[PDB]
Amino acid sequence: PKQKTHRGLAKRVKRTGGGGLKRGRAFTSHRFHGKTKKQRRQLRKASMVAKGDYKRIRQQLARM
Amino acid sequence: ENGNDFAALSARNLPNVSVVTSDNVSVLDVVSANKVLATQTALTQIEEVL
Amino acid sequence: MKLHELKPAEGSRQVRNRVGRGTSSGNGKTAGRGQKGQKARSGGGVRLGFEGGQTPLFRRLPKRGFTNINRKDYAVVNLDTLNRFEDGTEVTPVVLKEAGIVKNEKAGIKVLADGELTKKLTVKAAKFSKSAQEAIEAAGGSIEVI
RNA sequence: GUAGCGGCGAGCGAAACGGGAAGAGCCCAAACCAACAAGCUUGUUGGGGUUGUAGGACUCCGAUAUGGUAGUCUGUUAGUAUAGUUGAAGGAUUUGGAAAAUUCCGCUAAAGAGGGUGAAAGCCCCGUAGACGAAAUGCUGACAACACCUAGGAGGAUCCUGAGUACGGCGGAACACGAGAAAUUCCGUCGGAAUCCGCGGGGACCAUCCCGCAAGGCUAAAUACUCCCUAGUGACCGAUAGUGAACCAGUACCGUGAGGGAAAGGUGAAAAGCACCCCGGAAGGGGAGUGAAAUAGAUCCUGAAACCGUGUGCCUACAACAAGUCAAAGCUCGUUAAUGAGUGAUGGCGUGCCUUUUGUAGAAUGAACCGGCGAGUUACGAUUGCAUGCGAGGUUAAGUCGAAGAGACGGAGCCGCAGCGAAAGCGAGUCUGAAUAGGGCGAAUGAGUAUGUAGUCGUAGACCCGAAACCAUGUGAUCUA
RNA sequence: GGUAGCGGAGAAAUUCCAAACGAACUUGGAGAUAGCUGGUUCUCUCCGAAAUAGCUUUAGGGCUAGCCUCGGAAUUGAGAA
RNA sequence: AGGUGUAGUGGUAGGAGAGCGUUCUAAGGGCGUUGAAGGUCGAUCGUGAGGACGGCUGGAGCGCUUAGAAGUGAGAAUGCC
RNA sequence: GGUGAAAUUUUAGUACCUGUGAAGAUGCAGGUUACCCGCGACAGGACGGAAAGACCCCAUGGAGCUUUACUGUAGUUUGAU
Ligand SMILES: [K+]
Ligand SMILES: [K+]
Ligand SMILES: [K+]
Ligand SMILES: [K+]
Ligand SMILES: [K+]
Ligand SMILES: [K+]
Ligand SMILES: [K+]
Ligand SMILES: [K+]
Ligand SMILES: [K+]
Ligand SMILES: [K+]
Ligand SMILES: [K+]
Ligand SMILES: [K+]
Ligand SMILES: [K+]
Ligand SMILES: [K+]
Ligand SMILES: [K+]
Ligand SMILES: [K+]
Ligand SMILES: [K+]
Ligand SMILES: [K+]
Ligand SMILES: [K+]
Ligand SMILES: [K+]
Ligand SMILES: [K+]
Ligand SMILES: [K+]
Ligand SMILES: [K+]
Ligand SMILES: [K+]
Ligand SMILES: [K+]
Ligand SMILES: [K+]
Ligand SMILES: [K+]
Ligand SMILES: [K+]
Ligand SMILES: [K+]
Ligand SMILES: [Mg+2]
Ligand SMILES: [Mg+2]
Ligand SMILES: [Mg+2]
Ligand SMILES: [Mg+2]
Ligand SMILES: [Mg+2]
Ligand SMILES: [Mg+2]
Ligand SMILES: [Mg+2]
Ligand SMILES: [Mg+2]
Ligand SMILES: [Mg+2]
Ligand SMILES: [Mg+2]
Ligand SMILES: [Mg+2]
Ligand SMILES: [Mg+2]
Ligand SMILES: [Mg+2]
Ligand SMILES: [Mg+2]
Ligand SMILES: [Mg+2]
Ligand SMILES: [Mg+2]
Ligand SMILES: [Mg+2]
Ligand SMILES: [Mg+2]
Ligand SMILES: [Mg+2]
Ligand SMILES: [Mg+2]
Ligand SMILES: [Mg+2]
Ligand SMILES: [Mg+2]
Ligand SMILES: [Mg+2]
Ligand SMILES: [Mg+2]
Ligand SMILES: [Mg+2]
Ligand SMILES: [Mg+2]
Ligand SMILES: [Mg+2]
Ligand SMILES: [Mg+2]
Ligand SMILES: [Mg+2]
Ligand SMILES: [Mg+2]
Ligand SMILES: [Mg+2]
Ligand SMILES: [Mg+2]
Ligand SMILES: [Mg+2]
Ligand SMILES: [Mg+2]
Ligand SMILES: [Mg+2]
Ligand SMILES: [Mg+2]
Ligand SMILES: [Mg+2]
Ligand SMILES: [Mg+2]
Ligand SMILES: [Mg+2]
Ligand SMILES: [Mg+2]
Ligand SMILES: [Mg+2]
Ligand SMILES: [Mg+2]
Ligand SMILES: [Mg+2]
Repeated sequence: PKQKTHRGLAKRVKRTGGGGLKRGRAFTSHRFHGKTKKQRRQLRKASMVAKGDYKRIRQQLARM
Repeated sequence: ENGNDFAALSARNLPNVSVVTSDNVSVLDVVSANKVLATQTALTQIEEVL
Repeated sequence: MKLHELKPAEGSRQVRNRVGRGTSSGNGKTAGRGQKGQKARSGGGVRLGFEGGQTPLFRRLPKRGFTNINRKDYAVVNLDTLNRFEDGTEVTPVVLKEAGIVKNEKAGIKVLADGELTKKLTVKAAKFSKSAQEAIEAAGGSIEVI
């Protein structure tokens, strides 16, 4: 059978032009009183999946 | 060439002969043979196939 | 070639490695699995992305966005690809399909100004980037939205 | 593995379009008409009628044609299945028990597939290619017969077009869709329409537009499967394999029963299976015979190892020895002739193998011994290396023809050639932002794709063996309560 | 002769229900699952660890990193003493 | 093709590389009643897996080369027979 | 005299002391004792045999049992229809 895409991951990451993965940021849902404006501003920005994590999840997104 | 029934019939029983028609010729057919004996019309048909 | 003298191209074919066939092969006994644990077991191992119970990376991250039902994606053609046609050519989605340049036009052909156009053409496409329109007409051609 | 579903977890997972295989369409209910029967309708029969660019009834005219069939033990005919017939061509020589082996010259081939025959046969046999054959019974196809269906056009005043139905509330279920914003389908329960100026759907809902016309039924082909039958095929097995079962196997045997379930093939070319004699009660031997061979004698081809024994070249009765190894006299032998072989007084050194462990000679584990069997595989996908073809391109899938082949056709589709953004969208840029700013991701700064092969992974039992248990049909109160 | 396993029967012991009954037997789901123990078969050559950190219903399991190996790219040579 | 020079060549888990042997397939080239495979013995060859050559046994089949495919290698599983 | 098993078993040419060692050795070290082979007896050792410890701990094992654990549910009951 075909390999299945991990649907939860596919809702959270995007394949970029270089083949990397763009991701959202944790700590961006609530309890914003617990975080400085600097933290909130810089968690507003997207990031990429780290090398160690990418090797762990890459097979789960082969045909995303 | 296609339709040459009697040439095919007379050739096939010889243990050293393999018979094909110009439109059914495979790589294994050719490589097996030491020699290829082709009629003129068979060669023309092959050149139309390829 | 000869059936008694076949030879593959170098490096085209390799010998399979068989584990558990003696110690001197280097994969005897434990067959490369090491000693005990879950990964030594037949069918052993955790599912992809499992971090042994640490909250997995994907659970840590938010879901984002939505997919537009009416989303339209256009087949991109750049000017350097239009240099392949002679001056005065009528470049059409049909012409591009026959040329094999665009096999799938998707929602339509869109022309983009990546390279430099050098031939005069009358280009027909679903959409034109503003720069592509200028380049085509600067070359003395003309564009038409279909 | 997209859209989606999902303690938005694990996982589950479409459909339409596009390309193919195969294709076929039809009958009712109602209006209305006629007949009959009954209590102006109210049933039976026959006619009539069948739908959405609305159809039909009805009223006008006009043709009784022309076409079709998923009808029948209706015959006739052909083919075909179920027995068969025919079917080419070799003799010597050497070896041997035997020739097909060998050598020598020949020959036949629409037959050099295969099997058998005293070893390995195109020409000895059965066959094979080819030609040919059916009293009888099926099966199939035609042809004929017969049966059954098949009317055009114009009119709308009126009538018909499936009700306890559609649909709704409530509770469940099915839809990839877990009640969700949940359309569509269905089941139970209750309520409950319209009807052509009508009704349903286009994923809550409304309007508009578009597409259809439910609550009646039938329908070949393309699809699934093979207990059996016929002819074959295999880089499938070759008796611990292959079916459990090559053999009198679902047998023997076990069990109250359901049920569980074996072992076990081979003399030889031919029995020519040892007349007769001798020892012995016989068994069994020894001769004599048979045979190419009987140390092929039926427990019969080959006949390994463990194990048991007989003979004896060397050693051994003051020695504490994982038992070998290195050094070594003496003795006995003579080879794949090698600075040889066997044995070995005596001397040095020396705590097995495996597993598992920080560490095992271990007083941890495992193996009585010998033999056989016994564990990373395959399919579909992902990905990387290597390889080949082509290259800003690469490539077909199903399918059709074809040897269960290659190949040809097939461009639907898939990957790549453009990215950025949640998205509208813009595009070598784009997003963020008021920003010509900065920054993110991209381009600049190009290589891909098909296939093979190997490494690894994923879904599958997924390297092999092992639970206690769980669930669902059955069988048991001949023991025992 | 009757009662049968989600059960029966029990002067009650978790007692009996065909020589092991806290839940019979048989067949099937079924190759249940087993982060556990055991086993995993030819050879030589090159190189060669770890027994650590972080997180973990985690502690004899796992994951990323560290340490090994193979291949590759490239620089004002970035390593070691 | 080889030669010289320097250096290097313990190893569990494990990575890489290169080979030995088994059965089958294809092609080629061969061996077999003047004795195939198998068995057994020997003082034989190669760096290893392993390979020959003789005698005896045996009585029909089987090597070799190149390539292909594998139910391809056992001493341990309180393994099964 | 006849008949004739079994558990066990890595191979065994199977001493003692003190020591050593995975910390309790017939087998290692040092020393001591001991001619070769049995028979009848005894059990101190072979951490002797038998049973993959039952105690103990562990496994995000199992089963039976309990309840004001959680979530359900047969039954019972109340209303609407
Ligand atoms: K995210
Ligand atoms: K938060
Ligand atoms: K490994
Ligand atoms: K898919
Ligand atoms: K979960
Ligand atoms: K009609
Ligand atoms: K023959
Ligand atoms: K007939
Ligand atoms: K619904
Ligand atoms: K619709
Ligand atoms: K419609
Ligand atoms: K014999
Ligand atoms: K002896
Ligand atoms: K010695
Ligand atoms: K023990
Ligand atoms: K930018
Ligand atoms: K900007
Ligand atoms: K390539
Ligand atoms: K590949
Ligand atoms: K498996
Ligand atoms: K696997
Ligand atoms: K009774
Ligand atoms: K009792
Ligand atoms: K690495
Ligand atoms: K021999
Ligand atoms: K064993
Ligand atoms: K020990
Ligand atoms: K004792
Ligand atoms: K129990
Ligand atoms: Mg928010
Ligand atoms: Mg803070
Ligand atoms: Mg292979
Ligand atoms: Mg190793
Ligand atoms: Mg081993
Ligand atoms: Mg192990
Ligand atoms: Mg461990
Ligand atoms: Mg491990
Ligand atoms: Mg004849
Ligand atoms: Mg002859
Ligand atoms: Mg559902
Ligand atoms: Mg509806
Ligand atoms: Mg309802
Ligand atoms: Mg319409
Ligand atoms: Mg059908
Ligand atoms: Mg059998
Ligand atoms: Mg045998
Ligand atoms: Mg059997
Ligand atoms: Mg003999
Ligand atoms: Mg015999
Ligand atoms: Mg003395
Ligand atoms: Mg002496
Ligand atoms: Mg310990
Ligand atoms: Mg031991
Ligand atoms: Mg001991
Ligand atoms: Mg033991
Ligand atoms: Mg009963
Ligand atoms: Mg009874
Ligand atoms: Mg009690
Ligand atoms: Mg009992
Ligand atoms: Mg199952
Ligand atoms: Mg080293
Ligand atoms: Mg937790
Ligand atoms: Mg060294
Ligand atoms: Mg053989
Ligand atoms: Mg095997
Ligand atoms: Mg054994
Ligand atoms: Mg000590
Ligand atoms: Mg001691
Ligand atoms: Mg010793
Ligand atoms: Mg010592
Ligand atoms: Mg004991
Ligand atoms: Mg235990």
